[PDB]
Amino acid sequence: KENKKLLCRKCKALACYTADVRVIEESHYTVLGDAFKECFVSRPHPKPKQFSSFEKRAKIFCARQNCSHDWGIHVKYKTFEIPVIKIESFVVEDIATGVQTLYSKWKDFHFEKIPFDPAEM
Amino acid sequence: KENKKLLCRKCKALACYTADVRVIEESHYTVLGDAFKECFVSRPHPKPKQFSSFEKRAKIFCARQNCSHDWGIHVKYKTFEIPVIKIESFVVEDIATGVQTLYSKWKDFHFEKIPFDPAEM
RNA sequence: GGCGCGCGCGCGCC
RNA sequence: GGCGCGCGCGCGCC
Ligand SMILES: [Zn+2]
Ligand SMILES: [Zn+2]
Repeated sequence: KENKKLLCRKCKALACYTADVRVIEESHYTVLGDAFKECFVSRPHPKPKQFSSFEKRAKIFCARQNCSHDWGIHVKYKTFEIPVIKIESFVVEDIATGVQTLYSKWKDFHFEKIPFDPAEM
Repeated sequence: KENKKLLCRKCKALACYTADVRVIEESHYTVLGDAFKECFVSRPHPKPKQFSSFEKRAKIFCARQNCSHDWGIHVKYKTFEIPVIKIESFVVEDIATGVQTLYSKWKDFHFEKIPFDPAEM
């Protein structure tokens, strides 16, 4: 499907394109590349936890000046440390139309969901 | 689906039975008979209104003096002056067992919902 | 995160 | 009464 842009629900800054998105265990979403790294800052999770395949360690936020909108978490997965985002904190913008959409749950946003991959990393 | 007793949620007093209840226009619950009239007291309605075919004429409360728990309102439905109750002010007691259930909305409470019938007065 | 839920206050309509 | 919604707090498992 059409590649799309995820912008902070709050400031509207560009976070990533679904192109760089990956799915884990069909329900957890993360973003590839250092580029996405410069886009958020993480911070010690007040109530870390271990569930399924992760150790929820940090809480992440939009890395821009006066927004710091909670974008989700940062976790240890296998031997990787990675961000796991929640579609609710972003706005999906269609590239060829500008149309924007607010999703609350990932199941509702139907785009090409490529499973997370070790090889790539 | 059996006959249950309705009890004032706050003081536990007997208000009425489910066999006496009747549903007006699928959303409002009144009570037939004199017994139920010996159970509540009416008082001026703080801010009368007028929704659909009803007109708020008063607030009704549990009769037991030391209780006075709000049970709902009293309205004019067509040519009738009748009490309209909200299950949330009551405790539904199963007659055989004593088992009591707290509901906040009438839709969640499943029993034989006999419709208001003018013939019955 | 994902899933589900509880609570507090605010608003509108019939 | 009944229904729809907004904002914010918290809980559980996995
Ligand atoms: Zn932002
Ligand atoms: Zn009472």
